[PDB]
Order: sequence, then C-alpha cells, then structure tokens
Amino acid sequence: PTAKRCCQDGVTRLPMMRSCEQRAARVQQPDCREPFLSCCQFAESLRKKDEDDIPVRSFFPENWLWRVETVDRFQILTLWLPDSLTTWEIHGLSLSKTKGLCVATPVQLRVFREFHLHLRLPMSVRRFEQLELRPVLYNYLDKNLTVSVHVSPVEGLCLAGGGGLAQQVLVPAGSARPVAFSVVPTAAAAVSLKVVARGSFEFPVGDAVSKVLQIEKEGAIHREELVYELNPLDHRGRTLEIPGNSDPNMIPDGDFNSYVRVTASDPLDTLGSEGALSPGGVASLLRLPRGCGEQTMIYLAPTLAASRYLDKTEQWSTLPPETKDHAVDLIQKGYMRIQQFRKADGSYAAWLSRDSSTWLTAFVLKVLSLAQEQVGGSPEKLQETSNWLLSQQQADGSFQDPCPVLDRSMQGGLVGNDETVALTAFVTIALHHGLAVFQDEGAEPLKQRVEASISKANSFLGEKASAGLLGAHAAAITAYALSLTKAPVDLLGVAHNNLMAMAQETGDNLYWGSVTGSQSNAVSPTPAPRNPSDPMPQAPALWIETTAYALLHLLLHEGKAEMADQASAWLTRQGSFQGGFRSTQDTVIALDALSAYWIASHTTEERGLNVTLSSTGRNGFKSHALQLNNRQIRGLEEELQFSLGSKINVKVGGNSKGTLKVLRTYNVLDMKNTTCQDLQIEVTVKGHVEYTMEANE
Amino acid sequence: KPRLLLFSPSVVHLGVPLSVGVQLQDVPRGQVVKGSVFLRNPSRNNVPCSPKVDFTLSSERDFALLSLQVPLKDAKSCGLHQLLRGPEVQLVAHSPWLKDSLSRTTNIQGINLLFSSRRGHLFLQTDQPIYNPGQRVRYRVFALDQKMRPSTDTITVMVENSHGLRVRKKEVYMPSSIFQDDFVIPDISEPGTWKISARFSDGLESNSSTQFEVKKYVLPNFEVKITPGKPYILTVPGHLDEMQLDIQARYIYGKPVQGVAYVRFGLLDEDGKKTFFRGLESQTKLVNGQSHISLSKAEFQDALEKLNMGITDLQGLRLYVAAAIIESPGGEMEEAELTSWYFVSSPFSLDLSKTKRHLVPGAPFLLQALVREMSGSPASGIPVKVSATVSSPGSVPEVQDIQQNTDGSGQVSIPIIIPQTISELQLSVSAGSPHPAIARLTVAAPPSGGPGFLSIERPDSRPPRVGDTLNLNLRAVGSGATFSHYYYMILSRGQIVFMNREPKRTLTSVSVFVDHHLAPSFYFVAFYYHGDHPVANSLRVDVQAGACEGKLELSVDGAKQYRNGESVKLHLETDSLALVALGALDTALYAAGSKSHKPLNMGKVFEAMNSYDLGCGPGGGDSALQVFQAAGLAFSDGDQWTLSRKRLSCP
Amino acid sequence: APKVVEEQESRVHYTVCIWRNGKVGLSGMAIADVTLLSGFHALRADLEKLTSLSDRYVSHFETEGPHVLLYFDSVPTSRECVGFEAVQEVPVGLVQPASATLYDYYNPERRCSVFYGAPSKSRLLATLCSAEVCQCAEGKCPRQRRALERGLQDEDGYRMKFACYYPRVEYGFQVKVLREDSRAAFRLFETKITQVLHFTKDVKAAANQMRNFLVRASCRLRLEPGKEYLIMGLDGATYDLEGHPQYLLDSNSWIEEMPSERLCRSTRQRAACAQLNDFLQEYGTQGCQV
Ligand SMILES: *[C@@H]1O[C@H](CO)[C@@H](O[C@@H]2O[C@H](CO)[C@@H](O[C@@H]3O[C@H](CO[C@H]4O[C@H](CO)[C@@H](O)[C@H](O)[C@@H]4O)[C@@H](O)[C@H](O[C@H]4O[C@H](CO)[C@@H](O)[C@H](O)[C@@H]4O)[C@@H]3O)[C@H](O)[C@H]2NC(C)=O)[C@H](O)[C@H]1NC(C)=O
Ligand SMILES: *[C@@H]1O[C@H](CO)[C@@H](O[C@@H]2O[C@H](CO)[C@@H](O[C@@H]3O[C@H](CO[C@H]4O[C@H](CO)[C@@H](O)[C@H](O)[C@@H]4O)[C@@H](O)[C@H](O[C@H]4O[C@H](CO)[C@@H](O)[C@H](O)[C@@H]4O)[C@@H]3O)[C@H](O)[C@H]2NC(C)=O)[C@H](O)[C@H]1NC(C)=O
Ligand SMILES: *[C@@H]1O[C@H](CO)[C@@H](O[C@@H]2O[C@H](CO)[C@@H](O[C@@H]3O[C@H](CO)[C@@H](O)[C@H](O)[C@@H]3O)[C@H](O)[C@H]2NC(C)=O)[C@H](O)[C@H]1NC(C)=O
Ligand SMILES: *[C@@H]1O[C@H](CO)[C@@H](O[C@@H]2O[C@H](CO)[C@@H](O)[C@H](O)[C@H]2NC(C)=O)[C@H](O)[C@H]1NC(C)=O
Ligand SMILES: *[C@H]1O[C@H](CO)[C@H](O)[C@H](O)[C@H]1NC(C)=O
Repeated sequence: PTAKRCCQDGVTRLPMMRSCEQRAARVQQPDCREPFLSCCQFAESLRKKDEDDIPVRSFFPENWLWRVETVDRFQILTLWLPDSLTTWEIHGLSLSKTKGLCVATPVQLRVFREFHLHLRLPMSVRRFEQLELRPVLYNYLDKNLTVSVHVSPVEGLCLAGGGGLAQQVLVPAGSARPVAFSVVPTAAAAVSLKVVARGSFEFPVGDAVSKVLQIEKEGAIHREELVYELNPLDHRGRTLEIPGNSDPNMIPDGDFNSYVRVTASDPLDTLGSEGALSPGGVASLLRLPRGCGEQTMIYLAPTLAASRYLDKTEQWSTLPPETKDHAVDLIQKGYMRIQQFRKADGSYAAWLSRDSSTWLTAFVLKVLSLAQEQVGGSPEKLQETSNWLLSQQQADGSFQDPCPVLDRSMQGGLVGNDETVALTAFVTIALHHGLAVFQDEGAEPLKQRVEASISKANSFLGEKASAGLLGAHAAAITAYALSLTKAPVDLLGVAHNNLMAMAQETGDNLYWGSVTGSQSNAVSPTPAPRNPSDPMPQAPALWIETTAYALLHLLLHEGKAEMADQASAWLTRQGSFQGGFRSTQDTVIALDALSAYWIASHTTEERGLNVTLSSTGRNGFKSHALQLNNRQIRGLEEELQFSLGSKINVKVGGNSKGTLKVLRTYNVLDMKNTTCQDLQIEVTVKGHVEYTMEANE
Repeated sequence: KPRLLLFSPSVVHLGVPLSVGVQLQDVPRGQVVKGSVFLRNPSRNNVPCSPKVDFTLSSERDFALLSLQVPLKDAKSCGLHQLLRGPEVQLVAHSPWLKDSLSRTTNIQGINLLFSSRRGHLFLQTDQPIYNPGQRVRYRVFALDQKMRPSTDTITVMVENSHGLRVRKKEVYMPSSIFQDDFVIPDISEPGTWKISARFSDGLESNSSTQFEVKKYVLPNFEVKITPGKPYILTVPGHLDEMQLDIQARYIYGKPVQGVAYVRFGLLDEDGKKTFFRGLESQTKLVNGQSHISLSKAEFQDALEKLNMGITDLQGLRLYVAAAIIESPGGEMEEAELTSWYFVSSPFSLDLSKTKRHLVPGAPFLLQALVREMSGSPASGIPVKVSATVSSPGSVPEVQDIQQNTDGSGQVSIPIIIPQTISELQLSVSAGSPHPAIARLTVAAPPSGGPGFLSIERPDSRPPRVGDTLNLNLRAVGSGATFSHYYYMILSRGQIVFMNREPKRTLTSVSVFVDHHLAPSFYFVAFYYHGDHPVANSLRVDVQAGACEGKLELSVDGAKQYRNGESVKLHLETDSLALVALGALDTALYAAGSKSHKPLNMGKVFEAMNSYDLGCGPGGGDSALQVFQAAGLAFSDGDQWTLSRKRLSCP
Repeated sequence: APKVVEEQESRVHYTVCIWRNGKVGLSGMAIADVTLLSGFHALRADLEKLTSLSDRYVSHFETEGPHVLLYFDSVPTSRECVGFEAVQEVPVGLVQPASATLYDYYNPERRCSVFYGAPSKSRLLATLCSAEVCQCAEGKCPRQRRALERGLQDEDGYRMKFACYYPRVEYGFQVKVLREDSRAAFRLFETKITQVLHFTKDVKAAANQMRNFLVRASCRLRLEPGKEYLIMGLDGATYDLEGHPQYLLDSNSWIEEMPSERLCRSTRQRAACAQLNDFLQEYGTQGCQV
C-alpha cells in the first residue's frame, strides 16, 4: 500500500528543522498521516546516533558520431578524443542494396593519457570579486612528475605577474594535486581562461584546458520597457521626444544602452519568423519559466494562432521555408509536453500526480481541439476529456474546480461570483471547440450531452450577466462565450451592452479593466487626456486578458468596425519589447484575439511609414532614417541602440499607423519602494556549521 | 491412383509472393495436364484474393514451383483485410483434369491457409539506451523486405511513453530505406520505460519495436562493483562451500575509495521477492579500495535456521548481496547490489532441443545436445556421455555407451544405432566429468502398421557453415518397396526455396549447397508414395555461421596527439557500396550488467529474419501429414488434407 | 598537534521565507527567483526532498545557471520558510550581495524584490589573493591621500597639474561628509558642498547643497564622516533621488583631507598649506590657464 511510502517519508531527513507535529500538518491525508507520523515519532526521539530499487548511474555522455556514412570500398574517419574517462564501444551496421544488412563487431577505444589536467570554473562571477582557481593535476603513471603550470595572460583579469608566472608542482605517482592561481576580474565580459601545463626537462609531457568565464556587472539587473504610438495621420503625433533615464538606483560604472525597435508591420513581427514562429517560439520571447502544465500551451496555441493567420491570409510565401518546419516542431514539442500531465480518466493536473483541475482540463481540451487542424486524427482522447468535463457541472449549470490553476479577480465580496462565472464561461468555450473534434456519424450521445451542457451553462451565464453585478473579467468571457455558442439573442444582447458600458476609451484606444466606479476626477465622460507624444501606460495582465476576450467578442458580434479597431490598437501597443505580453495566460488569449482581428482586417494594398530617429550619446550624434511598410517582416534583426541616459528625438511620416517601443535594461544598487506591497520575501544565508549547531540540540 | 499434389507454406503473408508447388503423381506415361492456381476467400463468397498463374505438367516434367503474388488491392477487393486479425484463406488449384479424368466432385482442390499482414523486417535503435528527463533522444529506423534487401515502402512510426500514451506520430517516405528523427524527453517526465514502434504503412500487422528507460538523474561520487569468486554456487550436497566475493570501489577519476563497506546477505527468488538475514552482516575497512569477503558454513546454517529453511531447499534460489559503502573523509554512503548469484545443480547445463522425438526402425537416431556454461557462453571441449537403452519386445534390451567432446558452438551430435525391431528408446545424458549435468528423454516407436518409413540420413553431423555443401542420404526403410523416385524440397524461413526429384540408387545421395538463402536454418523435406499412401520424413539444419552476406569491419589505426586531446583514425571497410550507420557508447552502462537491452548484433537480426520460420519441432514424426505441418507446409492431394494453423506461434 | 586549516568547497545553508501582506483571498501560483551568491550551487538532493516527500512544501523547482527557481502553489498569509543547502565548487572571495524576487506568476505586477548577502565574519567577505593581483585590483581604486600629503613624484605644483594637465579634471568641490551607508556592492557618502571650485555638467551646483559620492566596496577608500575633503574628478552618468548628479570615485579622482589650522600653523606644513590656498584661489576664479 501507500502506507509504506508514508512511513519511509516520515523517517527521511528534511533540510529545514522540523519536529513531527508541524511536519505532519502538510500531508493532509489520514491514511498517509498515521504511518507518516508514527514513523517520524520513532525517528524523532527514540532513534539516536534500498527497500525497492537501487541507484544505478543514469547519466552518460551523448552518442558522438551518431551518423550515417556513404561507404564505398572503404572510408577513413579522423576522430578527436579529449582524455577519456571510460572506454568507448564504437558500433556500426551496414545496409547495402546488393548484399543486404550486416552488423559489424564492435571495437573498443580509450585514451588513457599519463598526465591529465582538470579545470573547474564557477558559473558566473561579478567583476572585482576575487577567486582562487584550483586546477587539479592528475598523474596516472607509476612515478612522480614535476610539471611547470601557468595561466595564460588575458586582458581584463588581474593575473599574477600578468600571466607569465609559472609554478613548479610535483605530482606524486598515482595521485592528484591542485595548484592555486588567484585572479581578480576588472571588466565585465566573457573571458577565456587557458591553463597550460608543461613538463620541465624531466619528461616532454603536457596538457592544456581552456574554459570561458562569465564576468557580470555588479548588483542585480533591472528592466523597464515602454511603448510609443506612431501615427502620422494625426498631425499631433508626427514628432515626439523620448526622455532619457535618470533612475537614482542605477549602477555608476559602465555605460548602458537603451534599445529601440520600430515597425509598421505588427502582425508579421508578432506571428512571423521573428516572432511567434521563431525557432524558439513565444516560449523563448517570454521572460518566465515554463515548468507547469498550463505554460506548455504557449508552445501550441500561439503557434496555432500564427498558423491560422498565415493559412487564411495566404502569405506563407513572405516567410522563409524554415518557418513551416518551426511550427510543426513547436506543436509536436507542446503536444508531447502536455500529455505527460494527462491522468487515466482524461483529466489534466497542474503538476504530475497532483489533483485534477477543471480549468486546466478545459484549457487543454480547447487548445488540443484547435490542434486537430494540422495534427489531427486523435478524437478518442479528446472525447474522454470532454466527457470528464461534463461530470464537473453542478446543478446550477456552472462548473466546479477543486484545485483551480488561476485565481485572478480582486472585487471583494463578489469575487466568488466572478470566479464561478469566469470558470464556467471558460469551460463553455472549451466545450464548444470540442464539438469540432468529432464530425463522426456515430457517438452522438456525447454530442447531445455537450450540447445540453452548454445550453444549461449559457442560461446560468445569462442570469449573472443580466443581474449585472459581475466584474469586468467575468463579463468579458461571458460576452464571448454567449456570442461564440450563439446563445439566445436576448441573453447575447444584455451581456454585450453590459460589457460595453464598462469600457474605458482614450484617443484611438479602447480597453477594459478595474472599473468598479468612477476612477478619476478630471476625465470627460468617455475619453481621457492622452496624446501620441505621451507613452502608452503598460497595463496589468488582467487588463490584457479581459480586452482580448472583449476584442474576440466584438469580432463575432460585428466584425471589423471602430470598436474592434480601437481595441486591437491598444492590444498591439501593450505587447512587451521582445514579443509576448505580461504572462502566459494573457499572451495566449491576446494572440488568439489579435490573430482573429488580423485575418479579418487584412488588406493587400501597401501602406508605409517613414521614421527618422536621432540622439547624442557616448558615441556622439547618430541618426537613423528608416522607411517601413506593412509587408516587411522585422524585429530583433533591427534593434537600434542609444545611450541610456540621453534622450531620443524621432519624427514620423507616412500613410499608416505604426508602433515604437523602447527597452531599458540596467543594473541597480537598491530596490526602491514601489515593490513589496502585496507580497513579501526574505532570504538569508546562515552558514553550514552555524545552522548545524542551531539544529542539533 | 493418379492424383495432383499441392504444396504451399502454412501461412500467407500479404504483399509477399507465396511459393506454391504442384506435383503430378501416378499418371500414365503420355499424360499432360494444365491448370491454374490462385487464392480465394471462404469468409465471403469465393472471390479470388490474388492473380491466377497457369501451369503445365507432363508425366516426364511432373513438378513446378510457382510464385503466387498476393497484393493489397486484391485482398481488399475480396473483402478480407483491415482490423480483424488472423482470418483463413483458401489456396486452390484448378484444372478440368480432376473432374474430366479422375471423376472427382469438382475441378478444384486446395487447403486452408492462415492469413497474416506482417511483412518485411524493420530494425530501429536509439542513440542511447537509458535517458534522464530533459535529454534529447535520437533514433533511426531501417526498412528491409523478406529477402533482406532495403525496402522503399513508406512506414508509420509512433512513440508511446511510460503510461502508454501515443505521444509522437510520424509517417515518412523511405527513398533511402532509412529514417532518422529526434525529440526531447520532457523535463517533468515520470521515470519508466518508453517505447518506439514502427510499421509499414499498409502492413498494419508488421510492427516491430524498441524501448528505452527514462529515470532520475543519478551520478555518484564513485562507482561500486561486486565480484564473486565464483559467479555460481554449487547446490550439490557434497560441495556447498564455494561462496566468496571481492568488493571494489573507486572514483570516476580513478582514486580508490577509503571507507567502511557493509555487505548484508540474503536470498532472491523468481521475479524478485527479496528476503535476507536480519542477524548477519559483515563490515570491512577498504584497503586499496578493495575488500575480500567469505561466508562460513556455520554462519550459513545459522541463517538457514533463522529463516526456518524457507519453503524447501535453495535449488531454485540465488544468493543475494546488498552492499553499502560510506567514505571516511566525505561521510557519504553509496549502494550496490549483486543479483546474479544463482545456486546451480552444475555450472554446465544440457539442452536437447535439436533432438528429434521420433525413431526410424533400422536407421540411426541422432542425439543432439548443447552444453552452455553458467550464463556466459556455450561450453566448448567438455565431454558429454550418453547412455542409450534400447527396449525391444521379448528380446535383449541392449545398451549403448558413447561419449563425445563439445566443439565449435558447444554442441554434441551422437548417432545411436536403432535395431529393426524396437518399442522405445530410453535415453540418459550426462555432461561433465566432475559435476553431473544430467538430462533424460524417452522416444517411442512408430506403429507396426503404416505404409513404411523414409530415412533422411545425415552422415556429417557437424553443423554446416555458409559456403559448405551438405550431403544427405535418402533410403526407404523396412516394409516399403516398388516405387519410382524420391521427391524432396527445401524450406528456408517462410517459403519453399527449391523442389526437385531424385532417382533411386543403391545409396541415393542429395547434396545441398548452403548459401545465404538458407541462413540461419532450413528444413529438408523428402517423401515418396507407396501406392496411394505418402511416406515422408524431414530434418532441420541449423546453419552455424554468424558471417554476414556482405561484410563490415571496423578498425582503429594510428594515433597522434598534440596535448589538447588525442586523435586517431577509424577505418570503415566493407564489400560493395553501402550505407554505414555508426554510434559510440560508454561501456560503463553495460559493465554493471543492468537490463537485457543489448545493442543490435548479428545474432538478433538472424533471430529476427528467422521469425518467419513456420516449422515447429526439429523433425517430422509418425505420419506424413504430421511431417509436413511440422516442417511448416500445407498439403493436399484431394484425398488427405492438412488442417489450417490456428496460431502463428508453435503449439 | 594543532593545525591551521582551510577546507576546499565551503558550504552554506539557505533560508527563504515568503508571505502575503494583503488580507484578500486571492492567492494563485508564485515563483521565488533566488540568484545565488557567486560560485555557489544548490544541492539537488536537498531540493528534491522539498517537493517529492509526502510533506510537500515547494511544488516544483528548476536550477538554471546561478538561479534557483521555486514553484509555490500559493503564497501564505503567514511567514512560512523553506530552506536548502548550497556549496561552492570554486572558491570566490569578496562576495558581493545578490538579489531574489517573489512574484505572482499570472500577475507579475505583484512582486517583491530584495538584496541579500553573505553572513558577516565569514571567509566569503574576505580577500584571497597574492600581493600582485591584489595590487592590480587596487589600480582602478581612487587616489586616497591625507591632508597635505606629497609624494616623491609630486612636482611642487601637483594639484594644478592634476586639474589642468594630466589627467585633467572636469569638476571640483570642497565638501563635508555627513554619513556613509551601504548599497549593493557599493558605498555612497552623503556630503555637503562647503565650496564650489569648478563644474561642467552639474550646472546648478552651489555651496551648502547636498551631493552624493559613490565608491566600490572592494576599494580602500572611505571618506570619514565629520571631515572636510577636496574631491575633484570626472562627471558620471547617474543622479540621486532629488535629481542632482552623483559622482564616482576612481583613479581619475583627487581625494585629499583638508588640513586643520593646527596642521597649517605647524612649522612642517606652513609652506604646503600656503601652496594649497594659492591653488584654491587661482583654480577657483581664473581656471585652467586663462
Ligand atoms: C616521489 O614523491 C613522493 C611524495 O613526495 C616522495 O615520497 C617521499 O619519499 C621519502 C623517501 O625517499 C620519504 O622519506 C621519509 O620521510 C619521513 C618524513 O620526513 C619528513 O621530514 C624530513 C626532514 O626531517 C624531510 O626530509 C622529509 O621530506 C619529510 O618532510 C622520514 O621520517 C623518513 O625517515 C625515517 O624512515 C627512514 C626509513 O628509511 C629511516 O632511515 C630514518 O632514519 C627515519 O626513521 C623518510 O626519510 C618521504 O616520507 C616521502 N614523502 C611522503 C609525503 O611520505 C618520493 O621520494 C618521490 N620520489 C623520489 C624519487 O624522490
Ligand atoms: C520611494 O521611491 C520614490 C521613487 O523612487 C521616491 O520618490 C522620489 O522622491 C523625491 C523627493 O520627494 C522626488 O524629488 C522631487 O520631485 C518633485 C516632482 O518633480 C517631478 O517633476 C520634475 C520636473 O519638474 C522631474 O524632474 C521629477 O523627476 C518629477 O517627475 C519635485 O517637485 C521636487 O523638487 C523640489 O525639491 C527640489 C530639491 O532640490 C527643489 O530644487 C525644487 O525646486 C522643488 O522644490 C523633487 O525633485 C522624486 O521625483 C521622486 N521620484 C519620482 C519618480 O517621482 C521616494 O523618495 C522614495 N521614498 C523615500 C522615503 O525615499
Ligand atoms: C506489434 O503490435 C502489437 C499490437 O498492435 C503487439 O501485440 C501486443 O502484444 C502485447 C504483449 O504480448 C499484448 O499484451 C498486452 O499489451 C497491452 C498493451 O498493448 C497491455 O495493456 C496488456 O496488459 C498486455 O500486456 C497485446 O495484447 C498485443 N496486442 C494485441 C492487439 O493483441 C506486438 O507485441 C507488437 N510486436 C512486437 C514485436 O512487439
Ligand atoms: C517616405 O516614404 C514614402 C513611401 O511611403 C516615399 O515616397 C516616395 O517619395 C518620392 C519623393 O520623395 C516620390 O517621388 C515617390 O513617388 C514616392 N513613392 C511612391 C510609391 O509614390 C518617400 O520617398 C519616403 N521619404 C524619403 C525621404 O525617402
Ligand atoms: C466612453 O467611456 C464611458 C465610460 O463610462 C462609457 O463606457 C462609454 O460607453 C464609452 N464610449 C463607448 C463608445 O463605448
């Protein structure tokens, strides 16, 4: 039973100092807590001063020369081997059209060199830290060896005597000894340290090891990025000035660069070879790690959203032929990555062997239903997933999640009503996409049940939408869910106009988020004082997710028109500098929303943009004149750098709207006071023996 | 009575030509018959599932071996194929002669053949056999046809993970007959055995598979090795005193490990089931990173009483040693385990699989034995003594005593002379002079009735190599008389390779050139007709040669070093233009002895291409119909039938 | 019998605590991004016990470079601590502070970023060097000298030579130190300008104003509080909280304590103190060779 694992966990040590009572408060399982606690209590005091598998070594170097060679009469290959720790078995098999197949007998190969040098470097060092290198000399002979060892000179590092100093080290027979070389980096870069060992007179033996050491700037890195709206149709926005940085926590030593990138082709930049269909995908563009299960969808749904745009607007031709291979490679990687999370009954858990999540199960059903477009032919597993999702629908018509992945609403009191509606509207969207999986003649009971489940859920959404106490997020999904599943027009209308009544507008932008009442005391009824010379204020992840749903709802409700134009214009100017948005969930939904808008609003005509930038930096006065157009894929290829502390002056012309965004990255000496408000963290290092003495009493 | 003989392999392979044999028997001297042979469906109404080929047999040109191709479109057209596995198909021979001359019920005669969609050979291998989550796994797939030549047909490849979820599917063309792909094992993956499967796109049933294990990252400070003095413990009550072992531990970079090693002893059984002594444990300080341990008989007896002598005795068990070693400077403990220490009746073991189970009165009987030492190699040079007692009715029970040394592949083949009147042969075999590796067998006599016997005589008992010519003597035995010719045919893998006719002499000899079409094993089937009753016999010839049809030899030549590393030349030598696939593996993973996941070797591919062998047993039996279906043939003369095979696996 | 001993591979213990200050029920997944001290790496064996045991604390972890990432299902409303062990393969000394950040995964606007450093009175803060490489590491450090201190190669007009010849100076102040306080890998001094001599970028500089001067933590230099110094160097690129420029002390900066009336009237330095005042008057009004 599992009681054996619970007793084994009870006796296993923990890094933290934990007595059994507080340690048994985390298990939260009665048939595991009883053996866990009793075996801990046994170990806590009575004990003083394997069962299943064994720990066989599992790490092995990659298979070099994993290749096929066209061999005629014979062929000669030259192999280079650094001093081998273990013997290699070189295998080979032949496949010929005339004499069939032959498996060669293996040949063993090892390089057991007499004198071996072993250099180990730290992962990264900050400049003006000191480090004592200890390269280890290995002597495998039956006699002593005296070798002359030195570290080669290199600029930026304080080597002893400039690097020419050499030490005589006697290495005994069949043993190893280190030799200490102290070095102090004075410049932040990637420097190559080369340790050289040569036998002095006694024997003509030698060795050399070269490894790259990463020297980083002092302190901690800090990042700020801002977006500017380029519009020459408005005569007010044909010129603007970007002020320089003046952060009071900035590190003094070393000049920094402000990076800018301008574009008049937002869709191709976002979904093309420089963006979503980059070989690293949007996963590479986002700053966040992607271990969890929900995050795996960032490999599929943005890749699918980019594919739908290129498929239905017909411009795969404007991207390199490597792009199609990138897309299917990302989809295969994401599909493989998520299927590890699938449980036996068709549900999906946030982590491995964790409790199931109704929200994640719905999310995976939605994306993998879309994935059938070019990786189809798997209806059975998606049919299982939707059938489990039907079992989580309560009598209200809403869905319940015992372990939700994403909590987001902050409207107190109504937060439970927001989350229940937001989850239900999200599951309804997933179930609707599930219908497209099975166009089969049979298996209609599942089709009838999901059709009945959606209708009951839409009736639940209609009551809460008509009541009108929902937050902006819940109404955003509900308006899209009702329009998507073609709910009754009376339910569809009240949710749409309740959603529009919460919209905030400024200039050419329309967005949603945090509108419980009147949010400012100087604003006019519908617009706000914001002009193109001012930056676009970056919005939290909640606002991007709500606006993306509202934009998707507007495309289904009307298609194109001003409300979709102003909402998409705000979304394209909320994207981060290198692509993607705040986090995973807002990125996937916004890319789906922008992809649907870009397909509908596409035009073959060519509109252009002229931008002239100029600034006076450390390298003096520099100016860049670029003419851009809607058909021009661009991105990281043409980042332009200016000095961080000097202001940039740009003037814009043309007949199209564009977007300029700026990236400021620099190291800081202090963490200001605009952080650590809602959340807190404290980190301390106590030393091994000091903590051991505190624990052992 | 004039009749038409129809021969064919027991099972049909879709997309593979079925070699069907027709033989005309007992016809008048000037007779000529022409007809047609084809396959047809009995599940539906009798629609042909194949093309029809014509034949013509004269009385002096009386046999023909015909290739009948069975394509996919005609199997689909006769409504036979897809998911349902193992249907039955009729192979019929049609001619007016059965009705026009013999006045049988209808024109056709035939047999029921099992139908399989499996075809070709698919080999696949990964760049490593064991992985850690996050590592990239590269694999390749080779595609060959039945005759072991590269195939251009498209294949469907799929990967399934630890819980059997189809996780990557890929379907590819094969213009080079080789496919290479790569994917990354997810960083969050559960430990377990993954599986890669590949099949021909239209094959459905032709899948082969390889598998690898992903498991957690374990890289120790030092490796630990347990080495018994004898990798076996004799269970003979006269000698139980062998058990002793050496312990060794050293760093990855070579330094010996100084610490204290604790070894605890126990017993292991079938499919694990650990049990060990809670009162016996031996600890030693390592010297030169080594230690030498012994186990006393009194300590063993005291432990056996502590375990209350288990179930019965230790013959089926294996000695179990778990080693825990903790270094003195670092204070870190590492673990090892020895699970191969079997208690043996004798280190040598006898195998009598190749000995026929049917006597021929008046003809010699071949006792064929294989002796293999421990689990490592066949034993070459060990004497094998055979005691054969002849049981004859109301007469002297003669005994034959003879011994022979194993050689080559560790085999012994001993002729035993069988008198013309016998009831059974009581056989006992003893291998090895010091220790008794024993085996016994009892072979019963054929009935006193019957139409007679045929002896296919093997003078050279040695296993042939590819390139040798084997001589086989044919002699009718005992009651038989007054017949014309001997008829015989060669069976290799899944088809009839050759079929011929031999006129009788005082000693009728047939010579077979053992080429690469007969590797790795083939059957020699011969028969003659006594009136209206066939008399048949057969023998299986295992070709004992692992040589390739072509050749691939690897050799590392001269070396040179400027001290950032070292360089050496690798020579790839072969015969004729070939694609050579390479790979280099660390010996450390196979040195410990973990798992049977050996890389592809020439013995496995020989075993793979021998999977199409339809025969069962080492030689035919009492009746001709038993002989033919033991060889792997379907046969019908219009009077006697052979029932269809219900399972591809042997009974 | 006694030994003086220093071990290879020093080892430390980490303790990371998180909690939510707010009273709202909103939780969600969060990630603790802890950038390790230089040279150190966390032990995977101790990290797996946090996640894989029945008493699970951390949900999942990733070790990526010098970063240790810890996945948390929720941020507790009470201070909850998680610890692990880390060791140093290659000894790095004079270790400077690093940072850590806890942030809501799906709302990265909610975050808390802090600096943390090695424990005081441990070998990590101490130097490890030969005399030559430590002297090489001090070559970039500023020119700390005492009141009226004159060297062998100072040529009886050295302050004017420093200001207008080599390396030539871009600003010049006479300040009084208020206090020093630490920053991450730096020390900055709060000083009040007693007298202004010459300026370039700092246009609005005037007497009795406050100004901040920064020096690296590695260097010998520290301006003592409650003393007056003549400091002059090259303009920097940073500004303080109230928008006034900040200044960096390096090898191109002149740092000299100003002499007392007792030192000036002493017979040893009566001429040297007169030369300082004569330099102060000419450089303060005329400038470089007008
Ligand atoms: C290869 O490298 C190895 C490792 O460096 C060398 O090993 C040394 O071998 C010498 C012998 O050749 C050993 O000598 C012994 O040293 C003991 C310790 O002496 C220390 O102090 C003396 C000064 O008082 C130093 O000179 C010495 O280097 C040590 O630092 C002595 O106690 C021994 O003397 C005792 O035993 C001898 C036995 O013959 C008696 O005759 C004496 O009277 C006395 O009782 C002895 O002299 C030395 O210990 C080894 N080193 C180590 C670390 O163990 C190899 O020599 C070298 N190969 C070559 C060819 O040089
Ligand atoms: C928590 O963290 C925040 C942000 O880092 C700190 O906020 C800074 O506080 C200082 C001191 O109050 C601010 O400095 C003051 O700014 C006022 C606003 O100026 C704005 O407009 C000017 C252009 O006119 C910009 O340059 C400037 O950046 C602001 O955008 C000024 O009115 C103040 O000037 C007054 O005092 C000076 C003194 O020298 C006089 O010369 C002036 O004539 C005037 O009387 C002053 O400059 C600073 O702006 C704040 N930062 C930001 C980003 O706004 C907090 O200080 C910190 N908390 C603590 C406790 O330190
Ligand atoms: C080629 O593929 C077929 C299936 O398409 C393999 O046949 C399968 O063999 C296994 C092992 O004997 C049979 O056992 C069962 O396997 C399933 C998983 O498939 C497992 O869940 C059960 O517990 C059981 O172990 C399986 O029934 C059988 N499949 C069918 C349909 O009968 C075959 O083994 C493959 N070829 C090779 C050479 O592996
Ligand atoms: C700015 O971009 C426009 C394209 O949008 C360029 O337009 C051309 O302008 C020249 C005169 O400067 C005309 O002769 C061409 O006919 C224009 N092109 C078209 C297609 O009509 C313009 O050149 C760009 N500005 C600069 C300074 O190069
Ligand atoms: C402008 O803003 C106000 C905010 O109360 C209203 O939401 C109004 O509906 C907005 N205008 C449009 C067209 O939606």
